[PDB]
Amino acid sequence: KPWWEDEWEVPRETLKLVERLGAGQFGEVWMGYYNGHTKVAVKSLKQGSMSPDAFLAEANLMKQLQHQRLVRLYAVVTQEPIYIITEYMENGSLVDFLKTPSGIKLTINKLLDMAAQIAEGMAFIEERNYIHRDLRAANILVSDTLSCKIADFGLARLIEDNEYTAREGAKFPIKWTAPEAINYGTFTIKSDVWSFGILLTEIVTHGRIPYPGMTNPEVIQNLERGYRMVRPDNCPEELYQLMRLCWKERPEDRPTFDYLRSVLEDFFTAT
Ligand SMILES: COc1cc(Nc2nc(N[C@@H]3CCCC[C@@H]3N)n3nc(-c4cccc(O)c4)nc3c2C(N)=O)cc(OC)c1
Repeated sequence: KPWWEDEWEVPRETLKLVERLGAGQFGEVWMGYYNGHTKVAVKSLKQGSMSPDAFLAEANLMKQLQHQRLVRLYAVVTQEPIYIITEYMENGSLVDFLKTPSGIKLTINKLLDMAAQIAEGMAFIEERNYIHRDLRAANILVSDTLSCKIADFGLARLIEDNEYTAREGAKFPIKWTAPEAINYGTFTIKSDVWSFGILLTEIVTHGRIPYPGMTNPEVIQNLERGYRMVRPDNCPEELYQLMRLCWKERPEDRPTFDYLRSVLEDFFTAT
């Protein structure tokens, strides 16, 4: 649909960039206001750093993935500089939040609460036949009411035939990414389920890097022996055995996200 008919297209005048939250190779992320009053986040594409089509493809995918537990597309500005405008999350990234004075005070109960919110969001993506491919606490955003939403759909894909295969020269964080995806470039909703397992260690350890003390190839060697991540400090055994389910050798043996959600809601109301 063309910009002059696109319901998501907004005039650049409607936007006011106030505070810069982040800067990178491909652009910036700002806190701003839309029409004066509505706090928004504005993702800024650095002219030349990457194709506008590639940049905008994320927005188009978000048009299709609307849910309360997913960070919502607000608008676009499709003339340079290109903007993707989104729902603003006041407490920022989960990995950061968990380290603040407030994050630090969270009881294990509230931790399992958030973990369930994240699983509920992924359960939506699962039913829509999408995958995320970058599921990790840095890509979970937290709201002013200590609410969690999925974000960063740059790598997300619609899955026609069960499986997305990437180029054999493509790279992924080895600690968050399922063996089959690292090894064969084959991604599935069950690959996200594996990432979810890792994300759980990040929650219970308040944002610590997974596999304490291990390099990437040590992590690969161990997994192949049949070992999984060592029990994190202060991790309920129930939660750890749930991470274990997420890390099963065969993708199809890994639980669904709806299952993971129901289980986490039980742990939550038990504590
Ligand atoms: C400084 O960290 C704060 C961030 C935020 N808020 C946000 N930060 C980010 N990116 C950050 C990059 C560097 C630090 C880590 C963050 N992730 N994204 N990024 C998005 C976003 C991601 C992918 C696609 C898209 O369209 C938007 N939305 C957001 C977003 C939001 N929707 O509010 C709020 C704060 O207040 C206390 C502190």
